[PDB]
Amino acid sequence: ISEFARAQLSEAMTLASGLKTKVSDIFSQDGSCPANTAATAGIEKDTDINGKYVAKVTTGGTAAASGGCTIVATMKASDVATPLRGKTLTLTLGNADKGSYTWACTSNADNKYLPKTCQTATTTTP
Amino acid sequence: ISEFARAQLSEAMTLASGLKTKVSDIFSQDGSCPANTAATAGIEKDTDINGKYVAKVTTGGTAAASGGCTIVATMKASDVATPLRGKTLTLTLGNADKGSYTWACTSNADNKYLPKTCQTATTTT
Repeated sequence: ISEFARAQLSEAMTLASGLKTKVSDIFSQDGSCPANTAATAGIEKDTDINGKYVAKVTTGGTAAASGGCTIVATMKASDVATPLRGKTLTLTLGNADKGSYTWACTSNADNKYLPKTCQTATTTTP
Repeated sequence: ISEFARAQLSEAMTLASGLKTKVSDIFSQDGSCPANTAATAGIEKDTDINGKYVAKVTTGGTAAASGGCTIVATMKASDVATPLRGKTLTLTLGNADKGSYTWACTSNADNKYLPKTCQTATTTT
């Protein structure tokens, strides 16, 4: 299991996490979710938010009383571990109508490469 | 003002008014004013009482002989006329010691966006 692959996803988490306050501020001020396909007040264009392994970081999502805004990092399509190429890592705002805002992490990459708090759970059924 | 601004404030009035019976029933049965920061018996959570233009409707206030319970509608922070964004419209219970419940309307919006019954009065001194 590649620890190099794990670190690449860690970069995506860090870059996505860097937008949490800016996105939460807009949600709390305006009750809306900012979208940065182009630069928008206070947030750079998604493709201008990048790293060594991350192509873009896109804010979006659908607003609900509980939150709903998303920050999605998309991995580069080369010079990245093959199972991560083009994959995404998503932070989603929640809890906004109950208590302190939360940011849940999910991803379409395999759990083996993800931080524990970003992994899905698989169970048997009856 | 515009028909749209009127419709927006009117939604607040309508949503707040939909809680009058429930609030007044609790004041009369329990003796205290219900608070719906969380859902409470008879009343939804404030943020679950919403509309096209209205973000939440909160019951509260301090009991007095004549009532005193409040129903406060908060306007959304977007998709509403700019001067109404985030403003509140308050209905306050009165006359409870005398007869039929009355509900006086106040607001923290500019008077020009409010119907006469909800407006403040300014005079020289």
